[PDB]
Amino acid sequence: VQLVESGGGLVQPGGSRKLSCSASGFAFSSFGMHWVRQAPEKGLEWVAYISSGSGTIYYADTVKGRFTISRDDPKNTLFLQMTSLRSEDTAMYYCVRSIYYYGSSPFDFWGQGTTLTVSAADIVMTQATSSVPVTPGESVSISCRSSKSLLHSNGNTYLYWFLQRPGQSPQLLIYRMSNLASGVPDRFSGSGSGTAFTLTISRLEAEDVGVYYCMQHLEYPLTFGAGTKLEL
Amino acid sequence: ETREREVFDRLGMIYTVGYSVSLASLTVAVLILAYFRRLHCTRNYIHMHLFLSFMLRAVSIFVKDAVLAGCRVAVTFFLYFLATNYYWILVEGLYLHSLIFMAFSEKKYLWGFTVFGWGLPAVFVAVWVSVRATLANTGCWDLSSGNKKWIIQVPILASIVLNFILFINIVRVLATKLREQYRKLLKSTLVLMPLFGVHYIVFMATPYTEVSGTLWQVQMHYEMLFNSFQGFFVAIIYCFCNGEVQAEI
Amino acid sequence: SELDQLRQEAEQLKNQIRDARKACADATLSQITNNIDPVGRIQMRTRRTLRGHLAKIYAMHWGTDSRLLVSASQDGKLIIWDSYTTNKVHAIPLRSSWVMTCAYAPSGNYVACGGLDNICSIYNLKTREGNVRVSRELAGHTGYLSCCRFLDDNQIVTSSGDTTCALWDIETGQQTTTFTGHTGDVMSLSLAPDTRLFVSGACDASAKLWDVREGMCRQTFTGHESDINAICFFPNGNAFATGSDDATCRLFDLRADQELMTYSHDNIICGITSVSFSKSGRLLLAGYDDFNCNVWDALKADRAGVLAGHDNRVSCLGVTDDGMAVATGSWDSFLKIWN
Amino acid sequence: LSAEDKAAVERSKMIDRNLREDGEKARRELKLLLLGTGESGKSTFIKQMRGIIEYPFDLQSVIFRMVDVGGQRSERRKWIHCFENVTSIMFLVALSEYDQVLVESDNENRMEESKALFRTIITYPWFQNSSVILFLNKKDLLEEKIMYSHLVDYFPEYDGPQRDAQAAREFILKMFVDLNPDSDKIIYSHFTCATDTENIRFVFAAVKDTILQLNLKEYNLV
Amino acid sequence: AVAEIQLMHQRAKWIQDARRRAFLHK
Amino acid sequence: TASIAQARKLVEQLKMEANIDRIKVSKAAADLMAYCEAHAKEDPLLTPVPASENPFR
Repeated sequence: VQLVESGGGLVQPGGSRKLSCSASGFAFSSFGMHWVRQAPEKGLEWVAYISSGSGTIYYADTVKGRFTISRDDPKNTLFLQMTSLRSEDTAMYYCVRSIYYYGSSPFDFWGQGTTLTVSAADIVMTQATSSVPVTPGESVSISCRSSKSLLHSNGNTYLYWFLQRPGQSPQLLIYRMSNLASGVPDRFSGSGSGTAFTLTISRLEAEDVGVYYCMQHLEYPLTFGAGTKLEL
Repeated sequence: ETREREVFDRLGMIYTVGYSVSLASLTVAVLILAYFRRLHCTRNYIHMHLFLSFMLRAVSIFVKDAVLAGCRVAVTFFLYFLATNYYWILVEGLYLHSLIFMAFSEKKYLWGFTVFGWGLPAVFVAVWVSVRATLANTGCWDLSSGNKKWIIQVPILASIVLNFILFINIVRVLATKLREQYRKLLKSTLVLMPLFGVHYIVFMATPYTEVSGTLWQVQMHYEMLFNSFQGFFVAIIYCFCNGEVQAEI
Repeated sequence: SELDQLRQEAEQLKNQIRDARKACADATLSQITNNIDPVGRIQMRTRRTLRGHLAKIYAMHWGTDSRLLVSASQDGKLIIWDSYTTNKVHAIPLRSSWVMTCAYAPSGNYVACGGLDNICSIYNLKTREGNVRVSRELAGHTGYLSCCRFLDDNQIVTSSGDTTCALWDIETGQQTTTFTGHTGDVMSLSLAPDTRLFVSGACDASAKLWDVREGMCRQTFTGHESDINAICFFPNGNAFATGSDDATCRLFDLRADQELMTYSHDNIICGITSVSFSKSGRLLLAGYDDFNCNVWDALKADRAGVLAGHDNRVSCLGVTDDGMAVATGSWDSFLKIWN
Repeated sequence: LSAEDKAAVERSKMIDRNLREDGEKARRELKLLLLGTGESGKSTFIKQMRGIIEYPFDLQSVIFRMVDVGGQRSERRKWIHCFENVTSIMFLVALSEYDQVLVESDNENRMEESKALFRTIITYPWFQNSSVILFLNKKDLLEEKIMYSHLVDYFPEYDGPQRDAQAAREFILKMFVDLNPDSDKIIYSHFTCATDTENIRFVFAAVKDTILQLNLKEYNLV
Repeated sequence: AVAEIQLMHQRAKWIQDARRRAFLHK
Repeated sequence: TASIAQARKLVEQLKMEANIDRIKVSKAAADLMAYCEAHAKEDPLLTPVPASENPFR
């Protein structure tokens, strides 16, 4: 399972480019694919998504229309042809896979990412805390707030917690705010109401140093959060 | 202005009562075919579509009779519905000369002929424009026989002709196979003719006949009684007495 | 004279066991359950119709979560339905489209299938590749498969047509324990709610208890006149209900080693294909071949309701872990979830 | 319907589409059961084309893609429900049973056992409208044995002209077809040997006749 | 030719003649 | 040889099935009654649940 993405260097204010994402390790047809970017010294931001069979495609409000994302099932590659590039879109673009069924684990893999530098009514999640000093071997809680209740009538509360270790691709810790994804130790645990959320890390170690990002997945605007810095 | 007015009134009488019987006799068949999922196949789906064609033609002819511009929609709708039933008859014929004789293609024909039965006549009805609004469009295009209305009778006359050839070929093939008693062949012929549309294979061509003529009288009283009652001659032999629906009704 | 000497001893043992069983029956189930209120007309409606199959449905198993149910059909597809939304989470393809069994693991990670190819295939659901692929094809039977049940994620108890049942270890693929003692084709097995005992019923009109820990029979239950085509287990683990082919279900008690009540009616002439209990044990959901899903009261030995609605015969029943719903699959490529 | 529910619905619809695609690509195929012992080594059809032992063929270009399904070695009353929709049944009988010996100590007959199996299969409730193609194998062996080995062992009326080597075939046909008492079943028959090539053409012809007869029966023409 | 088409056509023709040929109303 | 082995196995199995103590039918029926009336309120089939709590509504 590996999703390496490449095809971006430096683009002039005003140019255009297409981003390539070669995937090998699973079945592409049954897997939807997202696109998430993060500006330097900033947070994660959603870009687009394409579903299985290229049925439903969504784009972010801030980049609506100017972006196009296409799926190439036979060659197992994803594309994102950037149009009308600006200097404010400079970020690190990731490939995030997602499958949706009962008991699924959306956003269970993130690629290494690609860099692109350009020369000069949504559910906005709130993360008041910025940095927290935590000792290695002690408990710590990270909280983020949502403007709108995240409890659909189906009974499932939607909130995804992510971890970005320094210089590494983000990983999925908890999906739907109560279920722990594969490859994560049992210390992580999420709980809260339909508006306020928490994450009770039990025994923090050197592998728990990074930025925690909370995510909303009820509307299509899948607004992420500012994040919380963790320090020793 | 003679008692031919009474002739027309009676001619209406028979075809009104015929379509009144046919509407219910085909609605019951459609309901029993749709509600009962057991009696489902490509053949029964084509049967349901043809029953709907008969019902729509009956409704349209009743609406046109009630009517006698906005009348132009009614006239062309009646023409399209009559064509769609006369063409679903040919669609049924083409299934059988394929089901048993000659020719799977299950997606084809069930879907392939849908386009043919409803779509192909409609195409000609749509082609009946740039002429309807070009010549003699004084009222609702009431078809005053302006010699500009053969685009609707040629495809239908072709549909009847192909049905006759299909009927002849199928009965010729079946009679030899049956004979390698003879009442079985007669029963098959009498139970296949109403659906194959051979009951109007005869009286199929004339430039046009004056009402005073006896040929006109017999032709009209034949093709407005056998056609108008050709709902009780198909529903009763393909919904109630066929062999499968009766047992599982 | 070895055969002559041993047959007399065997007959003596059988007669002694029969006499002990007769003496150990103070009364019957009716004599103690005749003073209780009737269950009433338990009528349920088709809440959902999981209609996505093509050929006949041969078996069905629920999950621990009471949400996902697997359906095995001779078309060759193992659809993992979602009961609350009539969705299709997975469509597991089959190597050989001759399947009579399907087991859903307690953890929900594995699905079992098996049939005339004498091979039970364990299908992995949770894989990093996003697809459902075989994990271990278990082979060694010389006959067709009849019922597979998961003990845990690593052991599967399998009853086949080679007069044998078996405990398999999936990781190594070896038959850790082989079970013998049936004079006929084993047709269905049930697992006690402790993963320690399991009962099977063969065509020899006998039901046999087995201890999977050791591998020997514990009791033999007889009394049926025809083949046993289904078998279930009481929730409390001290009784089990036998589906037959002579139109009579039975309630064979474990400790009593006898039959407590026979649910037979003069009208019914078909057989019982699957038998499943309810959470409280009051209802004995039996699936008859005459396009019916008769509901038998399990204490008064009396009628309780009819769940008609299937065109062909019912071949699988299932009552959820919480007892909320009863699912029925028939040979019309249909699945209905009553309530 | 949240985002997860909508995506699950899309996945379910794709699964339904794939199921329909496999179903429409499986109705074209035709199933052909194969019972009988003694002369069941039919590898000719597999060579020409290319528990349960399926041996798919390919006849008439890609129009017909048949599937054969062999037998098993357990009780024959619970494995038979599966083969209820077979478009044909192939029964193979060895003609070298004119002078036959049983495998067990009875040593009574082999064709008589085959005849009893044929009667059980024909009269089976599941195969009530399924044609029974019959492939009387071992032709040259019988042509030699009815002179050398014996002559009409059973002899109820069998083989009056025993040396004719044709009255025996006629009587065998009559005995095997008498077990079919209904007009809804056509017992096709064809003698064949190892040095033969028209062994699957007969299967194709019988399959076509069965398909057209079933279409007529489902209709009302005949 | 189709009869019902003919029937409607001749109905229209008779209606038209009732005002073009039956002018002796006055 | 081979045939008598099945007889010996049957004799051993019959002896094993014989060497066991059996409880009375009355006790088994009483225990089944107790369990069957001690879980009636939790069975959504014998006693139907309200439509609000029914997940198949």
